[PDB]
Amino acid sequence: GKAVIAIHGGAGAISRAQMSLQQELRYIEALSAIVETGQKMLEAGESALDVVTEAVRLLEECPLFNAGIGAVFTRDETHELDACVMDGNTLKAGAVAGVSHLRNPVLAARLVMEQSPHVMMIGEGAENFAFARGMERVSPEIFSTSLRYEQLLAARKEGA
Amino acid sequence: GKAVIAIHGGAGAISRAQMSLQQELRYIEALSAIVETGQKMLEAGESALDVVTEAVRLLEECPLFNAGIGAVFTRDETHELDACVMDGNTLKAGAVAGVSHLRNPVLAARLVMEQSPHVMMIGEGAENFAFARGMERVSPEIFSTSLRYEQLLAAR
Amino acid sequence: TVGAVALDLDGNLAAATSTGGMTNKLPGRVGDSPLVGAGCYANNASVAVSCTGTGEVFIRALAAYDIAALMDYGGLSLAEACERVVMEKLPALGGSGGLIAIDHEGNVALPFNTEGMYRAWGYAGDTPTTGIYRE
Amino acid sequence: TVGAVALDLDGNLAAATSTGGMTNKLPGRVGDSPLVGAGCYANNASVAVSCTGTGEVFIRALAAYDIAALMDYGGLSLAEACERVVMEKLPALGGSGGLIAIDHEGNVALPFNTEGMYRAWGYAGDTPTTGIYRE
Ligand SMILES: N[C@@H](CC(=O)O)C(=O)O
Ligand SMILES: N[C@@H](CC(=O)O)C(=O)O
Ligand SMILES: N[C@@H](CC(=O)O)C(=O)O
Ligand SMILES: N[C@@H](CC(=O)O)C(=O)O
Ligand SMILES: N[C@@H](CC(=O)O)C(=O)O
Ligand SMILES: [Ca+2]
Ligand SMILES: [Ca+2]
Ligand SMILES: [Ca+2]
Ligand SMILES: [Ca+2]
Ligand SMILES: [Ca+2]
Ligand SMILES: [Cl-]
Ligand code: NA
Ligand code: NA
Repeated sequence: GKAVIAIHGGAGAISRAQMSLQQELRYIEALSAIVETGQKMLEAGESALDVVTEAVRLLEECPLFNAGIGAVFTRDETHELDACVMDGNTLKAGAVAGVSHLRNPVLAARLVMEQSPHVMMIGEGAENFAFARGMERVSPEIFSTSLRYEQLLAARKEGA
Repeated sequence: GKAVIAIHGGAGAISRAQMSLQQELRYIEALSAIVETGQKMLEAGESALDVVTEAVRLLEECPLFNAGIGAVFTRDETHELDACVMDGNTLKAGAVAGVSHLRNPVLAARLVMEQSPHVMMIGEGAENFAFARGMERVSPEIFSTSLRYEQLLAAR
Repeated sequence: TVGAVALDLDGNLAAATSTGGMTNKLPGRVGDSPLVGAGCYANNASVAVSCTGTGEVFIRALAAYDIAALMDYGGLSLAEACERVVMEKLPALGGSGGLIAIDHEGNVALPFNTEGMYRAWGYAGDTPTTGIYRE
Repeated sequence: TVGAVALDLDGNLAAATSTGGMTNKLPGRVGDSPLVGAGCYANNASVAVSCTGTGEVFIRALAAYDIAALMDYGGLSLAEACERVVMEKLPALGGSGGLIAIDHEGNVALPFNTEGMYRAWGYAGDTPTTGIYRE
């Protein structure tokens, strides 16, 4: 089949009546720039694995989406991130969960896949593995956004 | 009813030339006692969920098996334990991974299934959740055996 | 949660998923996103899938792998498997959300049962399509 | 690794798995044992399964759910599905180990492709059977 990419930035109660066009266009513009990057990589002959990794890296970087920068908050007002990558050719996969000091969890997942005998790593173990293979140690505060803090608070309020 | 139980204590850790008859008998004795316990529970009308929980808890407690007491060692000479339990009637499941301060990971996994809105919890968050539900905190020292330590050295 | 699936010029499939999880989760909570077969899956012989939504239900239903298995063993098209999982099974189990999927033939599907799902797709060398809401 | 599967007098299936992992593992490593569909699965419509062996391969193959889906979707018996997964699919990926499994009709299977697997089984009201090596 023809080379193709799809991406998502999350499903949920995205309310048309509460949204403005200006708000929607920020999301549309981000999605279109990332999917076009992927399409161009595909056309240039990049691997599906590199294409999904880069798309997800860009979505992590974008504060609009709940991954990387822009992550939601736990009950304790902290961030704990998860990611997975799977290669359909070899059926190799890599994954991290519960990581707070890695900027791009999808890149750490790629490291688990390519540079370990393992499929999943968690927590400080995952962080330490990634650190030794080039990922810098960030503060979890870098992920924090007003948008997601407000959502935590609004969710707390419904709980009360 | 046509009730039945099966248990296992691991595949691939076994070799006939490296084992003794006395070691083999001990494994047979443990398996037989634990499966018997499970059968008797089933006969008495206990749920499949309670039976697999209790059987795995007993396998955890027995130092012959790599779960709970008798766990293998990581590269750093530590223990990090994982467990899962699942109910076929509801598809409810609970799991923990990377826990070092909970005596019976399968009991913690059952707590996750039954007393949280989650399916899987890891590490210190899983431990804190368990401690808050009344589960006891233990030293990871309690899991350590010479059998598994000597195996760590052999893998080096 | 975010994700991507692709089929490359060499005929290989891949999937990736990343997330911060669910708002107000207990510390230590792990959802479907990092679990192979639940939030992410790819196999050249079937499909690449990335999911988003109520993660606990996607774990219990093994949603991403279930797409593959419905195709591999159930004889379903990508469109049929996606409808069965997202529009029928997941809701019946009390889960909501969606996923993206591409099969080995280059078919694409972006099913969701929620009000919205931020999403985009495009064939190499063609103009992309983006969306937020249903239709 | 240890595990149990059961069918009770009410007709319900359950499974559980627990482990210390693999000797000399990197701290932070998670194998199949705690992952739904990989090392542990139960569904009244099909099967209860608990796995043991090279965990990474059981994750990549979603071994426990694959048994279930082969039976529920493919129509295979428990014995046929166990043979395919344990004796064909897992070895083709570099995987070794076994599993235990009970289906909704009370059939039990204890397949393994290794030199041994510590195991036991028994029907309520009957004498149990144990094993270590092939038989
Ligand atoms: N490679 C990038 C990002 C990272 O390490 O996380 C940097 O070093 O700035
Ligand atoms: N499925 C994600 C959350 C989401 O997609 O909104 C999780 O459970 O962690
Ligand atoms: N998957 C089977 C059956 C079907 O698709 O209906 C085949 O393609 O032959
Ligand atoms: N597997 C796809 C295409 C095919 O069978 O030829 C379907 O069942 O519709
Ligand atoms: N499957 C277990 C190891 C074992 O069963 O021996 C794991 O990978 O953690
Ligand atoms: Ca290529
Ligand atoms: Ca930097
Ligand atoms: Ca080529
Ligand atoms: Ca068909
Ligand atoms: Ca078909
Ligand atoms: Cl003797
Ligand atoms: Na982001
Ligand atoms: Na034990």
